[PDB]
Amino acid sequence: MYQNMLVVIDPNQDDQPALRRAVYLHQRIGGKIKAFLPIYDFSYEMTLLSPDERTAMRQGVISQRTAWIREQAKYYLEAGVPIEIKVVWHNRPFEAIIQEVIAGSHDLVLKMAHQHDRLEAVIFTPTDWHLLRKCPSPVWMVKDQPWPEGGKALVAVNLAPYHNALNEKLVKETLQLAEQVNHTEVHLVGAYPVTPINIAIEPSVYNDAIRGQHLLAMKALRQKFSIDEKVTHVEKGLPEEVIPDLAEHLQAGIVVLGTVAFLGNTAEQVIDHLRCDLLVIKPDE
Amino acid sequence: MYQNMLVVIDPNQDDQPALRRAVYLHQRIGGKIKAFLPIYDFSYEMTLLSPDERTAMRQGVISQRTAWIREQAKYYLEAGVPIEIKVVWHNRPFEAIIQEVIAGSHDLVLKMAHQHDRLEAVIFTPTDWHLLRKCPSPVWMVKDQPWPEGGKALVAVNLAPYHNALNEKLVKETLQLAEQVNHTEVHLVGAYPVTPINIAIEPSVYNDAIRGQHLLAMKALRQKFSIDEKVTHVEKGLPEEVIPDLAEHLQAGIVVLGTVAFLGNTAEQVIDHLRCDLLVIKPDE
Ligand SMILES: OC[C@H]1O[C@H](O)[C@H](O)[C@@H](O)[C@@H]1O
Ligand SMILES: OC[C@H]1O[C@H](O)[C@H](O)[C@@H](O)[C@@H]1O
Ligand SMILES: OC[C@H]1O[C@H](O)[C@H](O)[C@@H](O)[C@@H]1O
Ligand SMILES: [Zn+2]
Ligand SMILES: [Zn+2]
Repeated sequence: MYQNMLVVIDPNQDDQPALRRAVYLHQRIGGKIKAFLPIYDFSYEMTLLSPDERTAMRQGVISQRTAWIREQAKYYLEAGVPIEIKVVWHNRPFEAIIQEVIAGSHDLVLKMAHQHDRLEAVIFTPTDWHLLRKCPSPVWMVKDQPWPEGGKALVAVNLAPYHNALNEKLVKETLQLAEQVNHTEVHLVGAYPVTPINIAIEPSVYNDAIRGQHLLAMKALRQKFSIDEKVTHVEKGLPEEVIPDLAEHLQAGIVVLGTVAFLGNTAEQVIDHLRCDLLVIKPDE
Repeated sequence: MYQNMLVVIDPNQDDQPALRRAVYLHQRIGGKIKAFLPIYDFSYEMTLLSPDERTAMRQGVISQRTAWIREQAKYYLEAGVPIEIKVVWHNRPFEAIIQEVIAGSHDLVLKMAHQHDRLEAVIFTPTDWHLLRKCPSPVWMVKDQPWPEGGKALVAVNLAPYHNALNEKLVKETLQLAEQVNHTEVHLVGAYPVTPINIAIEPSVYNDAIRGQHLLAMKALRQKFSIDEKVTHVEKGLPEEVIPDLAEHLQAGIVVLGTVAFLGNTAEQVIDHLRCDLLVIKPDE
């Protein structure tokens, strides 16, 4: 399922929700965990310091963070969770992270994103954005607030040629995971656009007809996988509207998106409006 | 100076601060203005509509927006400001925009960014980010709040090999513009990092010494251009700290940044914290 998870350690605080998520997963689906932290002190480049001194600072930071990470993780290690700690020196974390993924062939990246308030959107940093856009493996952004009780997984699917295969991957992988992880109920959503009242003046047959195709496309899919109709949703509106309203209404613990350095308009507009975890999945091909 | 400006029309509202900025500029530095608006209605792809109907909708939206833009801009046209209106059909605005730039060899892109409240950061959309990262020409993000009275231009410069040339371009271009535009006073800032109290335990000689180099580097530069020392700043801290504190303290109307799809850490971290216009300049080479 995901046997090789990379958790990106957040240097700015002791608690590591991304690691906590990784352990939660491990104990249910197996798989190894690399707890990975790239750091730097720019003062590492400022003929102002000795060569020896540059080294002692660089080596001293590696050792200290490693022990700190091990302190955070002690219970998980003593519990016998297979966690490898890698702190590395690198000035560009997202590049560091993506090179680690490729080197260690990681099949999942987990990284914390902060939500300051329950009313608001999860804050995605620039690093987060570079990951989401560019990281080859799937990327799971782990909101630092509690998982809603009985929270659902919501998968956005595209309903309007080979987009068929991408949709299939997305639903396949989400289902195999939700089923080995506490049987989280999985829902599907497709939003269809209704023509702005503005564009109109250039026919509400449009409405029923488009609603028609999408329902057909949803069913075909639902059924390639024996999904219940009741967990499948076909909605009028902008994706960035529909998906987070439906997330709130469903108490979705996570939203799962598949991609088109650019995720496609749906994903770009949506991601900035999420109030729960995000999982981004790119076509492996 | 900038003889070929592209203003990205914001479809979501009537008032166009980016165009208003473009006119403001024109009447002081000359140059032509293309008022550019890419649009689409996804319903344009949904065998659900006639070929004729797809066209009538597509052609009808082009014509209507064109007249709307002309309505917004009437006073500027009647005033005799040289404004070409281009509305085009394209599903990816940032791609549309960047292709227009290359096609029309635009030397400046202006586009509005919204600040919801004076206390907060200007909201950069995903499109804004793609532009800032990828658009070949300079990109001027025009905050939709008033320009501070006597507002200054603040230029971030790098102070720690060929970074010399990039710095030079940045200061040259900002100065030639501020001087033909109302003589906006230009300031320079370089921030130097102080080693976290945390990294320490692995010498406040560091402090004075690093402060030293940067002052030397600042002066060399200031003086390649006969800049007053009093408008030049060398500060301890994170760039994302120093630059917006100094912006607030200075009443800087705009912050000018030069780049390293990635602007370099300084620019990435800073941009998300700005409370004023932004101008991004990439090495032409
Ligand atoms: O949204 C404001 C954010 O800005 C700062 O980085 C704060 O330290 C963080 O707690 C907060 O959520
Ligand atoms: O979508 C592009 C994103 O790039 C940046 O990293 C910003 O953190 C965010 O405001 C923006 O939305
Ligand atoms: O920050 C919240 C923003 O969200 C919405 O897009 C609002 O319409 C805009 O007025 C506001 O500034
Ligand atoms: Zn917070
Ligand atoms: Zn607002």
